[PDB]
Amino acid sequence: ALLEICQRRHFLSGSKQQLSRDSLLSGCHPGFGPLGVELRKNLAAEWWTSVVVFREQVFPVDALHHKPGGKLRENLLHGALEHYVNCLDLVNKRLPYGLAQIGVCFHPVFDTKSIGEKTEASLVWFTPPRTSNQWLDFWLRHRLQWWRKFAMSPSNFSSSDCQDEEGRKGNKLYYNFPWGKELIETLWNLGDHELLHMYPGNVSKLHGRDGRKNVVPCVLSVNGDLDRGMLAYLYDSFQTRKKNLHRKVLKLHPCLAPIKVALDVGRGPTLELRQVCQGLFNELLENGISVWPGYLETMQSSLEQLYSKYDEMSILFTVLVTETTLENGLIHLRSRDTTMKEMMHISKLKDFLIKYISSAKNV
Amino acid sequence: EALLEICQRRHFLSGSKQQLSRDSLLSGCHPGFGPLGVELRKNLAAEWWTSVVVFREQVFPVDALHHKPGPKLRENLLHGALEHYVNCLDLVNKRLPYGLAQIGVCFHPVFGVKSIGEKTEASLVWFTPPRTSNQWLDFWLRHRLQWWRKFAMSPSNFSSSDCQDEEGRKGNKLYYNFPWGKELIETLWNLGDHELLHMYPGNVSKLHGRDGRKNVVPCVLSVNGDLDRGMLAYLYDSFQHRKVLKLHPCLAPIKVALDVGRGPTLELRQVCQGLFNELLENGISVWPGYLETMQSSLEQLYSKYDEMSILFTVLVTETTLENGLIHLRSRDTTMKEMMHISKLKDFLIKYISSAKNV
Amino acid sequence: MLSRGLHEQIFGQGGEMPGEAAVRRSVEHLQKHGLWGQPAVPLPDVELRLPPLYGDNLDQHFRLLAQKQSLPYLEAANLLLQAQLPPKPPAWAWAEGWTRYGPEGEAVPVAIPEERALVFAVAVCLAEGTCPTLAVAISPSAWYSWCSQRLVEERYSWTSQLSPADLIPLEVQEQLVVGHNVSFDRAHIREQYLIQGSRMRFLDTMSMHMAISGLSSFQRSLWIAAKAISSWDWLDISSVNSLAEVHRLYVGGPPLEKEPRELFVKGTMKDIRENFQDLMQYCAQDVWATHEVFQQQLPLFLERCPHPVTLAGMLEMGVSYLPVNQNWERYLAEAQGTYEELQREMKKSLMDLANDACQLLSGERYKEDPWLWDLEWDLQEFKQKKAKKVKKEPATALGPCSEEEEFQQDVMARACLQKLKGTTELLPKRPQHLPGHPGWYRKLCPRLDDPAWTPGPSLLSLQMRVTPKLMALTWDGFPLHYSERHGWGYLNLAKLPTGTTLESAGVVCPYRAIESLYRKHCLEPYNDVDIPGCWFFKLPHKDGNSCNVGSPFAKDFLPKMEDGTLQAGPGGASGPRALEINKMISFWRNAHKRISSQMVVWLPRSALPRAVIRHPDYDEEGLYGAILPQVVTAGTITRRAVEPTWLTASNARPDRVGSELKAMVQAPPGYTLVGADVDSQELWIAAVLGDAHFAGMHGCTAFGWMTLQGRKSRGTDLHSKTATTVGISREHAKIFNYGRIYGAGQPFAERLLMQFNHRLTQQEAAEKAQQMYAATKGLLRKVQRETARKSQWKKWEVVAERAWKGGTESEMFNKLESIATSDIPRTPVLGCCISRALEPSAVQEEFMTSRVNWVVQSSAVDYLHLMLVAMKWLFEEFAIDGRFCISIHDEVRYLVREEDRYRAALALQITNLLTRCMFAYKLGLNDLPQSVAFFSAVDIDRCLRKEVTMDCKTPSNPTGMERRYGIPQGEALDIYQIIELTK
DNA sequence: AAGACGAGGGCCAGTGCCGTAC
DNA sequence: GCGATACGGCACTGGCCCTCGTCTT
Ligand SMILES: Nc1ccn([C@H]2C[C@H](O)[C@@H](COP(=O)(O)OP(=O)(O)OP(=O)(O)O)O2)c(=O)n1
Ligand SMILES: [Mg+2]
Ligand SMILES: [Mg+2]
Repeated sequence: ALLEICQRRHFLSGSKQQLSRDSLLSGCHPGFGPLGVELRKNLAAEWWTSVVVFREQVFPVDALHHKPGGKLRENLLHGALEHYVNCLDLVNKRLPYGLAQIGVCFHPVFDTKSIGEKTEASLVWFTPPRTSNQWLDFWLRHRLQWWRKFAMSPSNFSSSDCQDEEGRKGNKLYYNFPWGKELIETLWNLGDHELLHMYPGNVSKLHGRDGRKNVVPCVLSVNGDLDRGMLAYLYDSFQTRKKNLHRKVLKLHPCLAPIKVALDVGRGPTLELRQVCQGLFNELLENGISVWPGYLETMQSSLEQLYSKYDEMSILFTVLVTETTLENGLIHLRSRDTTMKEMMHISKLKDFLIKYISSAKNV
Repeated sequence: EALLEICQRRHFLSGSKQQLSRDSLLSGCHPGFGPLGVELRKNLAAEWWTSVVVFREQVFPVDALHHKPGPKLRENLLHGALEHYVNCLDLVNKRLPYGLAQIGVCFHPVFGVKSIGEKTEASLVWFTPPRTSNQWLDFWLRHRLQWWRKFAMSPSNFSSSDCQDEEGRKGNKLYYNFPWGKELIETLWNLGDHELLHMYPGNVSKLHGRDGRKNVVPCVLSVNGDLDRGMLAYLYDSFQHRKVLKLHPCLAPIKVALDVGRGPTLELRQVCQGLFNELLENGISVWPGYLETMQSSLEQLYSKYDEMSILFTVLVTETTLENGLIHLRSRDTTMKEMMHISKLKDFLIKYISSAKNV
Repeated sequence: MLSRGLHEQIFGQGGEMPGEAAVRRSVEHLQKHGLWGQPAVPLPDVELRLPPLYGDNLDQHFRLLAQKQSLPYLEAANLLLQAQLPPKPPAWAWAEGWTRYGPEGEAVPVAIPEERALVFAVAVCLAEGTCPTLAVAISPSAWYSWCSQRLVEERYSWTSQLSPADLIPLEVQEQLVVGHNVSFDRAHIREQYLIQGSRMRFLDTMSMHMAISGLSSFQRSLWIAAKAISSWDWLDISSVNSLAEVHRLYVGGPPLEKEPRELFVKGTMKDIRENFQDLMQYCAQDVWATHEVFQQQLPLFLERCPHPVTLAGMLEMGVSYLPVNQNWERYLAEAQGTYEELQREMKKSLMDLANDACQLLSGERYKEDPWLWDLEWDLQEFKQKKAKKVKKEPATALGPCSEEEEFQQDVMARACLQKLKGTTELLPKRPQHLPGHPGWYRKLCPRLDDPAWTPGPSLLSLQMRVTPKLMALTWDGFPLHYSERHGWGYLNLAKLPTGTTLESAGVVCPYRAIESLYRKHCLEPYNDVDIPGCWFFKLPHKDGNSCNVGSPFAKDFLPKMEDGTLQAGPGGASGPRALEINKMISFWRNAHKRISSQMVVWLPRSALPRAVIRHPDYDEEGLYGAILPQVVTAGTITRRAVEPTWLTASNARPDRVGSELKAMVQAPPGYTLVGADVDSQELWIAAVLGDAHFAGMHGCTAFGWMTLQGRKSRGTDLHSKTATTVGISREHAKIFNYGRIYGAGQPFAERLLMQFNHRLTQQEAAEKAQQMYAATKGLLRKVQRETARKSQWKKWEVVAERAWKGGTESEMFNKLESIATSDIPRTPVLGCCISRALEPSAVQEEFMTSRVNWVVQSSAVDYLHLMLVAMKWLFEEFAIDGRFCISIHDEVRYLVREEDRYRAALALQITNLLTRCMFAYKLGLNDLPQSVAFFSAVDIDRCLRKEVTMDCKTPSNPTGMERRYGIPQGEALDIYQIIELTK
């Protein structure tokens, strides 16, 4: 409950003091900083990869923010439900099939009169009644698995089995914040009620081929708050006894980490073949890895200062270009997980970073 | 024309029968978007964010609220970027002129009763000293025009107009020829500090950034492009007895699709699943038509995959289970080729990478 | 009714055999022991019409059964024996299918080698297995060579079809296939995977070698070491189970050459075709050597194992069958997933600890760390050789704008970047591991040029030796350590000296942080060495340890991890959770290779019982198949089954990951498996060997009376009576008893019972000393007990009496030693003589325990064989479909069908009764007790498991997945007779 | 300029300890 | 005098051998 200063100093959040847990959990926050929206960006991308791309029968859906008939959408489930028939047509009535969409939703909140918005990643899984529960447990285990990685302590993420007011099964996902558990994702099994209500005339356009027979689809639904999730990983990244020596650093997963590497200039001052830093810069961004530029600086200070400055930004590696490297071709490298000086080659550094992220995606 | 109908049957746009007109498309009102159009917009936005991340020195991405902070929906994407100016000042260390880019769903009233339309626009607010604001505005003019030119099948279809007024000293507007009527695609204005000096008075001592041992309140450049109108632009730019959409390879939603030819066999599905996973492993969008269920004809299949702007169609026959050879088929040339299944990934990747030029 | 336990039997009218003097001795013994408080609880007698006996006794019954079951196979074996051999072909045919080589080795294309019997050895390319690639088989008539479909270069898809070798002939006797490790070859037979069948049985020369001249593993160790006064006499009379060695033993010809390149396991399919002829030749050499070995073994085995029950038993014990489905594949995927997840978490935490501890290198502050000061802490920065010159120092050698006119200056900086890049490469040679990081961290990382490279410090463990000392607090102390043993634990004043001095140069050690850590610990060499915990300064020596081995690392001390001492830090419940994770993946870690690679052939809808298709299950495009366990018929000792995976298969525990492996063998629709576990065998065996030795009746022993007195159902067995002392129920007490029978060593039983009961050593010692009453007593200078009434004498010549050794009172170890004394057969009953390497004639022998265990476990295995042949006899005689066997020593399960399950269970009960009556008859009397005649638990359900109720870990919901339930049995099955017309 | 001693890493079998079943 | 019959795993290690480096002729 004191890493907030690290979020203000290094903008993963707003510099406003009024950032209470209520203001963060309601979505009434003034907004996220560049590093924060980048972190959430990589988080949502990691969602999209491990939910939409690898798994077939799942297609993107674009739901509007409002209704043609003022209050906005509370959930982007219904907007996806409106796109059921056409998406049935593009799948040739082959269910199970799902529609996924990551969009901001607007929730009315009575602060004890306002309205708070928050980014939500939703997947609506149209699945036959015969295998509804199986897909529910499936998505439970898989979502919980997706959230239990990227974490330094996966024990904080939990799942709760719960029933509806009528009896419909469902599962909730929690993250153990320092003040208790908090809801981060919800999974429910909707017994084809809303689809039936949306199409009262001809229900024949709702029938989906289960295999040897066309059945009415049961509507599974999973909605994940990525703001509370980004905050969850934000808290999880930060460090707790008899360590005898402490350093301020948040350990975010290399995949979702906002800024991957940090390029600077050492020794210092050296003119004027420093345009090689530009080369390494464009080369790095060409491969799609985030690089912070340490060119125009006021420090000119202890290396511990910008090292801690980079550790507060969860920057994986710190590449240092010096005149000796200008001579031979071996720049410096300081890892975040293990603060240790290491020499390496340039293209070797590029491929090392690419292999680092790519393998980090793996086991 | 006959293009709006091949976007309905190929799921670029949402299902409509009355609000399918060009006027309803140009309007924010919808009948949202189809999966193909969504992926096209995501790739377009990705290339947009990529063509501004290469821009030195540093431009920080932000996100603005949609409703009113004091209680309503947003029209432009400027105010939210102006609210985070003083904060990002710390991150740029007040050192030089700097910008803030963001992509968001802004709204606009569309006129019985009158409704509200939505548009996903990409904006860039570039804070720059008054003495070097016009030059940088011309710079962004050229860079944006070239940005639209790269993925364009024809550079003559995109145009750049000049304008000015008493409120904005100099501005530029990017138009696109349809050619059913040139339409607004992007606006590039040079607003003074009056916009920023209205939300922070005072004591305005924070606003002025350092500019070579000099304190000066920065002039505000307003970049505002439309990705929906751009999507439609490239859709009309790709439309060419044949009916094939030749979207840019780096822009095309689905760039490859693989089916089977031999009668429904499990081994074919195994191999196809293999190629599926392999292609998806290297970030290559692949349409699975090997499900399938019948695989009726080949010509109408090719027509479908050409209306979906698929770069290459792959056919896995029974010979592939012997020699590994596979039936490739291009789109821009429609040349029925054959190549070993192992050298397909490298080919597609090299082909997409070969489209990287300016 | 009567004689303290008997049932209505027609196994002999006479009979007593009273032995009044012997029963007076027994009664007096049991009175002074003393047990004379009978419960008088008569078990319900069963009146059923027994199956027809063939006379005269049940001995000739089982004998004639075993003979009529193994007669055709013996005929075929004899056909292999008198086989006159045609020479090997000059060249092997490169054609798919079988190739017959008859006159002058001509190539005759054949689909199936029609022969009564043949030797067999299949080959399989491991590079893309497990599909057969080659095979050679010789016959009493001619030669045969089978090539697989791998003769044409294609991009094959292996889903294990019916591609294994075809060997069986169609009907619209009969077969015998011998081979070295024949089960593996059987696994590659096309027609063996079918639900029904089969006539073809198998004979294993390896198992046969084990029966004739086998040796224990302890013997194997010092047998291969040949490269305890008379312990090297059996060295040349026996051999290891290797084909080359067993051939060098039984044939004794020239040494057979083995493949020096190991091409079938080391090479691809490419380099196999290049050396096809040679590999075929080697395979032929193998089948030839195996043929010879078999020829020389069969009569030897027939001599050493004269009773046909062993033969037919070994015949049926080699055709096991495990039916499975897609649920197998799902099981593999889910289990491997869970394993990878838990391992990911563990390695994540450990690599985190290994990352945050790497920081205290700067500057030299690692010496203060009381855990991390033994290792390297190296700082390397090498290297370079000079080529640039000369004589000048190379170590030292705010404007606002908006310019873009230099559009191509970026390609200038790019070109400069590449041109700079290409010049440095020839400076270094080979990429070494990261020198910037300490050595302990280098070793704890994967190599850069490794195909399986993972970021950060990988290879963390659990059970490594660096990481536990890296984080854990140590038993109310500071440091852990290792040298000959890790931190001591589990498995009249004494004093020792102290010493501190300085010389150099050696690694500095710190002893303050330890004492301060102890201070912080109690904030909530001597003394505190016995029961408390502390660490000294230097030494290093024992100074108060109980275990004589050590334990790196503490991996099964959860009760000693969840009770305060010991704990870890940092910190919290991370320790016990880490131990939990280790315990969860303990099984799958040491087995996953054996289960994932556990191949399985799927039979299509073309070749499966259509009556099963008629059954309301398909199921939903589901795949049905099976796998043959691949079991060596006889592995020491005594001729017990040996199988890499299924015999060491974990049970249903909600803790272990792959614990469902046992219950993944699901019966096909319409079919169901019915099995049973003997309760108990070896105990009642020792009991009978006792009472039959002492007198005629079964309850004339102190130990033998308690065995046949307890009932497991709502009661208390002997194991359960020892487990409620207390006492720990129930497997632990079983280990204590069976360990007591084969050597209840005082310290062994000590640390064992103390490990299981968790109390203090003195009271425990009292308990042992009380339980040690059973083995007592026993027998110039000597133990003060002989045949003389008193030991003290003066110049008394009695070297002729010091030849008798025997314990007294409760137990009957004297009989087991009596079977362990005979220099000839030692086979009761039946009845097979084992090992020319343990037969005391020309052996020291000093291998006593192995031979006592040999006796009792042999009785157990002959029990097994008897059960097999008995079950087979009334399964073919009556209409009981599904005769496929799946046996695990004590337990045995048959794959019956849903409509013939109760009659099959009835067949199991009859079998058990007849076998018990056999063991009773071989020693007398034919009469037998009540609570031992019939089975108590008969499992009847789809998948095979332990208890009828089954929970599990990985699938979490067992019945959640497509499953059923089990049924206890019982007494309700004793109403369905063996006749078809029931109910 | 060629030859010889020495240091580092991969592949190998051997050994100690742990893990399961009966 | 004594747990017994197996079955495998991983961590660690001394040793053979190729490769690179580097001193030496
Ligand atoms: N640690 C062990 C376990 C078993 N056995 C032997 C003795 C047995 O008689 C035989 C069968 O093992 P069981 O586990 O079945 O022992 P029980 O027959 O006594 O148990 P139960 O009554 O449940 O059948 O294996 C052994 O020697 N050592
Ligand atoms: Mg038993
Ligand atoms: Mg048993």
